[PDB]
Amino acid sequence: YDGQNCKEPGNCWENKPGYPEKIAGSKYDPKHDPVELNKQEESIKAMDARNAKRIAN
Amino acid sequence: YDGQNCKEPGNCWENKPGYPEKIAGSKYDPKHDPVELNKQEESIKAMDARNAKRIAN
Amino acid sequence: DADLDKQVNTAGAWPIATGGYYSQHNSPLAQINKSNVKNVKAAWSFSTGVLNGHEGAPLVIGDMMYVHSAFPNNTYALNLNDPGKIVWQHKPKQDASTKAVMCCDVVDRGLAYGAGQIVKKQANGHLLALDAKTGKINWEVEVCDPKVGSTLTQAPFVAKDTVLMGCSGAELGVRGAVNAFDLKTGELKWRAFATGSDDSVRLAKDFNSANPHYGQFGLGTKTWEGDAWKIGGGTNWGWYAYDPKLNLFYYGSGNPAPWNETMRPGDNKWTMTIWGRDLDTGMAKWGYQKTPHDEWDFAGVNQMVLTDQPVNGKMTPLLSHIDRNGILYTLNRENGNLIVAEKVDPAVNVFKKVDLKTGTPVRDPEFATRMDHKGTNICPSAMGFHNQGVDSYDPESRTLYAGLNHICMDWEPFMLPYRAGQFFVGATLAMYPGPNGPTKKEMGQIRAFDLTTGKAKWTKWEKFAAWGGTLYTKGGLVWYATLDGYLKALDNKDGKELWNFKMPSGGIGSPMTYSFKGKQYIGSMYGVGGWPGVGLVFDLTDPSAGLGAVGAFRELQNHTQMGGGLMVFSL
Amino acid sequence: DADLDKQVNTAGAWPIATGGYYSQHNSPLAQINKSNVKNVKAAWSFSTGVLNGHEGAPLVIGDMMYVHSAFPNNTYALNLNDPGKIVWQHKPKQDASTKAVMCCDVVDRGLAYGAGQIVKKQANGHLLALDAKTGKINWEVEVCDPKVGSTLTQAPFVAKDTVLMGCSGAELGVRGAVNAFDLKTGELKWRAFATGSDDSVRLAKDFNSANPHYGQFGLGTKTWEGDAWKIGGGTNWGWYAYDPKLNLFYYGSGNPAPWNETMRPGDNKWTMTIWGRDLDTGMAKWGYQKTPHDEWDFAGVNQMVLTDQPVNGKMTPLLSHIDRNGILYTLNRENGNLIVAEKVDPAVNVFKKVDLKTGTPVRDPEFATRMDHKGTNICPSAMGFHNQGVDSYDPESRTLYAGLNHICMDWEPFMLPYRAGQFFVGATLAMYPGPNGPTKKEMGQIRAFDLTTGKAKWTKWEKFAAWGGTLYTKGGLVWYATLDGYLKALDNKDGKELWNFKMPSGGIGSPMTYSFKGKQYIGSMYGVGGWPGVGLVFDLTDPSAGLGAVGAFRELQNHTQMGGGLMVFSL
Ligand SMILES: O=C(O)c1cc(C(=O)O)c2c(n1)C(=O)C(=O)c1cc(C(=O)O)[nH]c1-2
Ligand SMILES: O=C(O)c1cc(C(=O)O)c2c(n1)C(=O)C(=O)c1cc(C(=O)O)[nH]c1-2
Ligand SMILES: [Ca+2]
Ligand SMILES: [Ca+2]
Repeated sequence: YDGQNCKEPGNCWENKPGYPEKIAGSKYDPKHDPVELNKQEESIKAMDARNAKRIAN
Repeated sequence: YDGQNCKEPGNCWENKPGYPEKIAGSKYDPKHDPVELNKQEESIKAMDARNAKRIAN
Repeated sequence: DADLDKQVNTAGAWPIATGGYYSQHNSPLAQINKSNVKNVKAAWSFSTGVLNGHEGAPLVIGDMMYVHSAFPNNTYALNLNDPGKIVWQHKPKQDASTKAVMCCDVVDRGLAYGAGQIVKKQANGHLLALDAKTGKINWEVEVCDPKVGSTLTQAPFVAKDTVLMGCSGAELGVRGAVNAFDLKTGELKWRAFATGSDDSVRLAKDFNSANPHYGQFGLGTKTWEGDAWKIGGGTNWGWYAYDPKLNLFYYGSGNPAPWNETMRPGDNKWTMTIWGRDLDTGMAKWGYQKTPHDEWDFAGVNQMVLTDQPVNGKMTPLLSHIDRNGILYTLNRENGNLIVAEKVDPAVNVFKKVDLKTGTPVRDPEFATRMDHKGTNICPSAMGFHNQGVDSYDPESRTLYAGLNHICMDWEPFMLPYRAGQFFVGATLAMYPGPNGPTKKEMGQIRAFDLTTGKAKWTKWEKFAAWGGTLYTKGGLVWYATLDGYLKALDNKDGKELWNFKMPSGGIGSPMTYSFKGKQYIGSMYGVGGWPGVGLVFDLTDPSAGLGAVGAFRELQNHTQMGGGLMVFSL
Repeated sequence: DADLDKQVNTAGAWPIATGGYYSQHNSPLAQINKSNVKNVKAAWSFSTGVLNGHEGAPLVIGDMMYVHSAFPNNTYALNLNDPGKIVWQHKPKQDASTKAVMCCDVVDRGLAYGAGQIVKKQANGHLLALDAKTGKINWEVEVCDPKVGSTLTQAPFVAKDTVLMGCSGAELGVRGAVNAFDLKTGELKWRAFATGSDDSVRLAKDFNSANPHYGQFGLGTKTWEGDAWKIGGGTNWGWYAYDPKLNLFYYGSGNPAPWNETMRPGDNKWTMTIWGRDLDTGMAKWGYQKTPHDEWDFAGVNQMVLTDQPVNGKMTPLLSHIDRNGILYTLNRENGNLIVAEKVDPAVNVFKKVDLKTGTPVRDPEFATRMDHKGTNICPSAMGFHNQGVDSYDPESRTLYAGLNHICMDWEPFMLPYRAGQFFVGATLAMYPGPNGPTKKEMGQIRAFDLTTGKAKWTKWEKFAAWGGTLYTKGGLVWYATLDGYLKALDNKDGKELWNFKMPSGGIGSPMTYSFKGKQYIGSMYGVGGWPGVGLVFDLTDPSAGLGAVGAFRELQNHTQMGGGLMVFSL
């Protein structure tokens, strides 16, 4: 993996020898919790609502 | 009470007009708990004991 | 806005943290020069009453000076006619738990000014506009949410009627974004994320039309596995630059999360990217990813310096930038064309070089990072060969005076889960001096560069990293503060030290200058902290603590203690 | 001891906080003088990394300088060859609860030196002797118990082979006592209380034989009702003086507790007393009670200044002292004969005067305090017309330059119980500027006195109280720091201000001086606090809070913020 072999323009990542092409199912599977992954989006939604409410008044 | 009337040398205190000569039993009685009054003495005794065992070593 | 422009065009004023829209951080004031600098002495001083790292520098508008502290982010206004009197002050009330989610000390890089207002933020995510004369609050809005690990540290940036602000928190998996607010009302105009769909990233129809090999559409999700981009980092907490003529603002997006590269296969776009965006729509005209699939925490948020110089015999509008990865970049700021990509020091070993044709770094496997492996002698370290410092440019000799770090590292990642509000790093580090110092112990350098060739002119070594940056003044002087507590002035021709003064504590901001009643003054914050001072600031002894910084800076506490204030100097 | 005497006789050294055994706080160094003081500039600076009030001043022994901070009481040793390097430091680990029993900010008035050791205390009551060269602890002992409200703030005093140390805490009913320890082992030699039996107070057989009317035996208990003397205060937290020839040391005992005068009828001896004790045995040779039955918290711990001047054409061994009660006292330090007792300012109204024959103040009932009554326009206020400041004396013109306070008050007591470890004040105050300031707003004065007549020569008014004191140098200069942040130098002849510099924060200590490599340096701590700054330091807004100080100093925060450090100046 020298960064010079690109599948398509702007996408040149390759797995290093000894590592999988996809980590899902592998021993490196992060197994992220969908609920935790969505907390930032929900936080921003609430926040934008509070801001809009302030500007209005 | 101008401080110039002394009962004996070095003791010139006088009660101010309208105030008791002795406060015990009056409405200005502090009613100090004798237990609390002795805590400093007890603290010093314990402290001096600890210092003594330090100089001992 | 027009008000800011007026101040910018007023001699002796300092209304912008980086010295101006082009962020050259220089000054035409030449009262103090090579011949008399030896006579410079302390004029007056001011304590903030706060400890921890004091980054950034004050602003000077008219007869007023505005000083800012570290968390809880206090603002003080002083009229230069009598520095002994505080005209007005704003002292925020913030929950102490805000500090628990700040990665690298509770720092604040400064205030901004526009439309007769002092634009100021708080670590807890609030952004405010205060009347410059009275301190009255005009508006206050929320920008970041500490509950999910998002905080504010960078200085806001004002251009036309827009305020640019970006949250920090990549070390906690915060998905980065540059937020734009109306200068007059505080209303959100738009938000441009660093990862995700092209819509959320806000890419123009002709995005990278001049360099399609940089990549164009769909990469914000395509270069990630699954929804990993949602907690993919890319926060921008550095500095901006702006070209009024092209109406384009520039900045760099940060590192991808977590630091454990094995947990996020893919180029991870668009983190580590130099952007060229339209100020009014936020649409990106061009974007160049400097470090595909980061493996070293080379957060690409460093200063963008705009200059106009002859390239190949023709005057060209350029953008220069020294990244954490140790590469000095110079691009055409109009289209994103890559012109220069040179190593700032030969010790850089993560890349054999950057290929100008492919536009990508030629990686050296010997210095990569990956699970179940401990990389050793990797240069630069995560602190980079350049961090948040603000450098200066001399338009006459066409030279950039860079404050660099000479630190390398050992690195090994580890698996860990993501929990909103908790750190999401996943790597254990050991940091130490680079191999090129005179006695192999030096970690700092002030190095002059030619931005069109990327070649160095001279070098001055420092015991500790040159964290704050440099200021250049027409008198032919290069000013900078050191972590051990000195403000120094160098001959811009050969880097010879001509003057210095021992401040109360180390400085981690860059010096500024201004004139009052025909007299030139140099100002510098003091109060050590930031990443280099975490060990000293939080009483850490574990060498690997402080994300590996503690071990590297173990001696700092034998040279300085905490502080917080400003010192001003003059003839 | 012999080592201290050697340092005392070394030109350019500063081994004693008050400037010498006589505590005249002056210096023969004259490199800086009236003709060139305008050219003085900042040499270097040092931050302690701690906030709150920074009292006292550093010590200079040979090429070494020793700096101390406020709580947690850190000690830093610097080799003057390179102020940028901390040679060794001692950072105590103390329980944060210690701060809750400290009445007037978490201050520390300084270090002492003897037998090649740095004698240093900690707020929590421990006293230590550290090797001056390495910082190694030679011994450590307990002196005060915070659990009963006793803490340490004053500077230790070394004379011969003895270390003098007194606990603070009269506002919490602590019974005062001066403790004497062995300089080499830290072993307790003796202890002389301020109240109680003659044995506990330690009175010599010929106690006050020259002035029997001052009172003699049995007064430690007779001037109290019941066991009230067990919690009657008398703490000595001020400064000492010592006469080698007579082998007598001098100091003043503090105020009786509680502040509520109605709760403790009697002269309350021996609180508020000027003592003359034998160093080896601690037995008092004489003792003069300045304020019998205190009703205003005029803690009598202020500086004792020993001088030898002609009294009626006859050279006489004198002792001068300016008490909180606003009276300037000058006595014969051999026998205790009262020679002078004049008001430092005509605004003093608590006493019509001090009768030189009866030796007692002629009290004015109109300005007394008592239960069920609000006393108003009482001068001086509890902060006194003079507090912990250390003044200076010029041997040539025979003049004392005092830093005074011009503050008065309203006062009303209230009943309260005594509980070990809890405050035992019992009074509500309101403080404000005295009546004689030029614009009636000034609260500070620098006033020159003749100690044999008690008359003033000149006066310089200051916006805020002159809390730290003054330093006199043979070049004909009076140096002092102000609460608003300035270090100033005055022509000692007429008080004309010749030079000043705006430090980062207000100073509450007295300046010191020393020479290194043939150059004279002036040093001053900075960092506002102490009683005057409690409002600022603890963010108090209630004018009655801070025992009345908050309201009086409400404007201080508009001139300065907290800080903590040292600034050094020279030509
Ligand atoms: O990823 C981020 O959001 C983030 C934020 C910050 C910050 O805002 O202080 C730093 C960093 N990363 C870290 O990469 C870094 O090198 C750093 C140094 C400093 C500093 O002020 O000294 N902050 C930060
Ligand atoms: O009665 C005592 O023990 C006691 C202690 C202290 C101290 O040690 O700080 C002060 C006082 N009283 C108080 O009377 C006073 O005026 C005062 C001012 C200060 C200061 O450092 O500014 N401390 C003290
Ligand atoms: Ca980062
Ligand atoms: Ca007191």
